[PDB]
Amino acid sequence: KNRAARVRVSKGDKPVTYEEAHAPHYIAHRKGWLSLHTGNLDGEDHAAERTVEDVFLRKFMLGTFPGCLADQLVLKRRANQLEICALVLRQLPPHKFYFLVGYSETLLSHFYKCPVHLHLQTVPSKVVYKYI
Amino acid sequence: SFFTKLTADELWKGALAESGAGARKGRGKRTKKKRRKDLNRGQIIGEGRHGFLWPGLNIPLMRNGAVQTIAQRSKEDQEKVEADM
Amino acid sequence: YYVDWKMLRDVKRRKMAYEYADERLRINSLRKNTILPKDLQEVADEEIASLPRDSCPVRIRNRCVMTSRPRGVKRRWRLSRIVFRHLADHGQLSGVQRAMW
Amino acid sequence: AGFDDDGSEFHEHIFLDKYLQDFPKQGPIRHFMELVTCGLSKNPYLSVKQKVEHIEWFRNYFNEKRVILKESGIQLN
Amino acid sequence: LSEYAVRMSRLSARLFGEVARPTDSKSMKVVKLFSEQPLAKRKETYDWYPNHNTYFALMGTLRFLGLYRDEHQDFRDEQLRLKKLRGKGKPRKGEGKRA
Amino acid sequence: EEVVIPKKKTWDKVAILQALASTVHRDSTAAPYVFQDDPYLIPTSSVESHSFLLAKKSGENAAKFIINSYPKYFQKDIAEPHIPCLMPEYFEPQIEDVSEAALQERIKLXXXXXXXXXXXXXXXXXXXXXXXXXXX
Amino acid sequence: RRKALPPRTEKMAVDQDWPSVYPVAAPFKPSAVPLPVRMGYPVKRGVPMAKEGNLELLKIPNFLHLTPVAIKRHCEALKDFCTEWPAALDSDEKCEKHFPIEIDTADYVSAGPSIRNPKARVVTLRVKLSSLNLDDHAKKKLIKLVGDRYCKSTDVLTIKTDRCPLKRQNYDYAVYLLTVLYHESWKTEEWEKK
Amino acid sequence: VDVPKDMTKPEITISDEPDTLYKRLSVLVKGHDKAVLDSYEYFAVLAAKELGISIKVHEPPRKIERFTLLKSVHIFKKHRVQYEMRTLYRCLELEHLTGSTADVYLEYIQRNLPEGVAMEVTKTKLEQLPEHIRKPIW
RNA sequence: GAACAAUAGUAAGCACAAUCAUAGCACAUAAAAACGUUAGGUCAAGGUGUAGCUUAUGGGUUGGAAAGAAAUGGGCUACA
Ligand SMILES: [Mg+2]
Ligand SMILES: [Mg+2]
Ligand SMILES: [Mg+2]
Ligand SMILES: [Mg+2]
Ligand SMILES: [Mg+2]
Ligand SMILES: [Mg+2]
Ligand SMILES: [Mg+2]
Ligand SMILES: [Mg+2]
Ligand SMILES: [Mg+2]
Ligand SMILES: [Mg+2]
Ligand SMILES: [Mg+2]
Ligand SMILES: [Mg+2]
Ligand SMILES: [Mg+2]
Ligand SMILES: [Mg+2]
Ligand SMILES: [Mg+2]
Repeated sequence: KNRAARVRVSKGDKPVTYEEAHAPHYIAHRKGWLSLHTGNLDGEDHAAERTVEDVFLRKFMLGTFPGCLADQLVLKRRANQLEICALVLRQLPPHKFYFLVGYSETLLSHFYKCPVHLHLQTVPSKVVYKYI
Repeated sequence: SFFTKLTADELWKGALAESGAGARKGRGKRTKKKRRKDLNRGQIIGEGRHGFLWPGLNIPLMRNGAVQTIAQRSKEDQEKVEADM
Repeated sequence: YYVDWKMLRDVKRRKMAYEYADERLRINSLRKNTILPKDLQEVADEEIASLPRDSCPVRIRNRCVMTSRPRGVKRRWRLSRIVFRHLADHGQLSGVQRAMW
Repeated sequence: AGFDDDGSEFHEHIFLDKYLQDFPKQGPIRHFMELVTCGLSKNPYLSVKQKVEHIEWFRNYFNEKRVILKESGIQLN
Repeated sequence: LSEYAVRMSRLSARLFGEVARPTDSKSMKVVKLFSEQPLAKRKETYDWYPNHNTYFALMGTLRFLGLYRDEHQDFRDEQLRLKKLRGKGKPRKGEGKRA
Repeated sequence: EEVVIPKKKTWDKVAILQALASTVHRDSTAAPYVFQDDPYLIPTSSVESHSFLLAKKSGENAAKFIINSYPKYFQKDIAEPHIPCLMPEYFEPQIEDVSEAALQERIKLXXXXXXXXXXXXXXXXXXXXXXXXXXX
Repeated sequence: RRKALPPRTEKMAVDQDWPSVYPVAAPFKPSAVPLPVRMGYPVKRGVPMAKEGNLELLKIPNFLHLTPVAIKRHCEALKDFCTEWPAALDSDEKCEKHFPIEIDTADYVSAGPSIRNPKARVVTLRVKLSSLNLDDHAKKKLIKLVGDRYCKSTDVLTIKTDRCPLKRQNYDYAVYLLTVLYHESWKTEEWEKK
Repeated sequence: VDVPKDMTKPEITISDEPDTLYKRLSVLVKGHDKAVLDSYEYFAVLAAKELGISIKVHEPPRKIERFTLLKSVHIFKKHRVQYEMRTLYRCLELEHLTGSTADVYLEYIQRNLPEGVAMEVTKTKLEQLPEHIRKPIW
């Protein structure tokens, strides 16, 4: 049985988001990719250079926003500047949210030698698509 | 070695082995205990090992009407905080 | 730290190959030609043999960036066939999808 | 944008015959160095200074190993 | 092949900057060596592995400062604390074998 | 005679961007661009807006403090144009033994400024009117 | 103390200008878009998920900053920078007579910190031999001198330069190659008599 | 009601150096999905018609890159997983442009280029003749 | 826990189906195939609970890892 990127069905009470509710064979059919760049095109290069940065960004943001992250990041790469879209639960005060976003928008830019934009959408709770 | 780390949910799922194959029919129940501890229960975000006080997380943003800079706790004060933790 | 001691040694091998890239490139010219007499080519063979072992690019092994797997690694993404699947199925890689035709 | 290659031109890259004056004109040294120059001229990955350093490396190697060229039977300087 | 044709071919190589005098394929290897960048100098080769030491040190320093929170490291620390509390810790260097 | 060749127009790198910006004026119901657009982060009062700006600046300067304290973690450059503003800064003098080189390094980087002059005068080193003006 | 602020939808004017709200590329913030958009695969009894908390909407690029009104407003201000194309070169028949030389240059853009594209060094130069002043002997010598770079049917000579690291140096080398070929096509040497 | 006044102040100057002429500008836009490419094509056509360029647009054939990997971890070769990468191309053909018009069009195109697509630019620069070929005799 | 000329069966949901891809349909192919069985394979992609090493079961250099008495599985070349 296929088990990659597949959340198993419990007795009928587990809340699952839209991204988790779809198997990997539904990519580009019902759900889109979590990241967009040019390294995965036909006549383009520098794919692993962007891939390692994507993985580092995923882990760094997961550690930076502990427990308040709703879904996975959306990493857009558009003309030397990278945008990070995140869905965050409204657990932290806005004073602490702004401190973290200001710290990140400078640390990531100085670490990757490229401008970084960070956008957060505050949700009251995790949005459930399928049974809960 | 940073990329070799995983999520705490996956770590606990593999450590407790709740979905083990031997526990399905009933071969388990020998060590009849399964406790999962949340590491982020009393973890304040701003606090760290070095005891740095950041104006946005640990200490308030404004004191005495003036802006606060980055501070560091004294060695004994940090030890007292660690003893409380 | 690094993923493994094998990857740590491979990093040193790559650094040494980059350090000695110019010397080996200059020496191999004296060996791969036929115009020059073989008398100097034989001495150039000893000169290139006296170089450190890890200086040659042949010792460089293309492993995975994530898990340092010696085999099953695509050159385009520098990742193993298992980490690549684990990321593609999660959808963190653009343009990658299950082949259906 | 941002890369000027020290303000060099096509003649500083393609034409490197001016660096082969300190070599025997009618010997096999010229036969080897013309091949080296032809290889270097078609190399967009290196600057003019690195090619000059390669030519200097060959010059000093040949001028250091003088006994072998005289023993080979061909008169070289 | 004629004497005029070989002279024309020789002049064409001289004008284009190619090899003028006749050379063997075994000798064109040294031409190609300087025509193409060596593998050990290519960026895709010499910049294959990112600085895992830098990544790990930066993440650990941020965790100690109180900006990043490493759940894997916290789990390792909790497990080591529990193991030491149980009584099976890491022996001191030099006393494991003899003592 | 029949050929017509017009002249070219030279503009600055940001001239066309300013021309495009002039097309769009300030919005009415939109929050200021610096603040996050999410309602949970949109300021409600002037004191809240000021506190949010101060918290953002404290995060930026907190990150810059770590960058300056650990320069070896940012020495790797990835961008081809090699933007210098993202590079880590150094607050240490290049030369310590030579007084003439220590004074010029310590004038631009307060407390150590007096110590540099005290060390320079310890060895009876003659100071010209240029280094002394900058020290003062 | 939790605070929940209503979004901009209740304050959006019916005739408010949209480029003012969306001037540049945005991550499609749901609070600034009054349009109720549902994206996602529907459920058997449910409906596609709304714009609030929908990751699919944030995944796709948004062209809200490139609506036709904004395109017209932006392009109107760009008329001051552009120049007028001369009407004397409407047809390529006169263009070939006036500027016979064609210069093909390749330019690439890629998302990332790097700008250097190795494919950018290649420069192509196309010249029609019917627009030059070669004589019969010079043309016959030049055809054999260039070899396969001249198309017999199209009567076009192509010079593809990639040796120089820079595009300007490649262009200078190509024009030098054209000049030297034209000059050498006229010189009759001793070995040409046999 | 509160509209700012005197909002325009550009720096535009005309130099005596003759402007560069281009015969054909080819823009090859490669992407993963067709909806983004269609929207970008509509945007480019709308932008070009305002400036009066008479752009020609056609769709080059797609390219599909498929590869195969093992389905399991340790030992299962009879079962495989095949991954596919699609690349769709759009061709924007511009003709009768000048150096400044091409520059401003490329600026307005690249400043709003999406994140998931790339663009290749090919310029056919117009030139009459160099100085040493007009009418020389050696 | 079922009798359609119907005798206790309703049923969210997961499966199947449908849909999607092989650039027009249909077909076909591909893909998918739930809960579970085989204590099935993988501590050696990677992290790991428990039990064990710390002047060693850790970390570095050099040289070797043969050979076929014999049995067998799968492919290529043929026996025209
Ligand atoms: Mg390990
Ligand atoms: Mg190897
Ligand atoms: Mg049911
Ligand atoms: Mg179909
Ligand atoms: Mg079918
Ligand atoms: Mg199958
Ligand atoms: Mg099915
Ligand atoms: Mg077993
Ligand atoms: Mg078995
Ligand atoms: Mg282990
Ligand atoms: Mg074992
Ligand atoms: Mg060994
Ligand atoms: Mg056998
Ligand atoms: Mg057979
Ligand atoms: Mg045969």
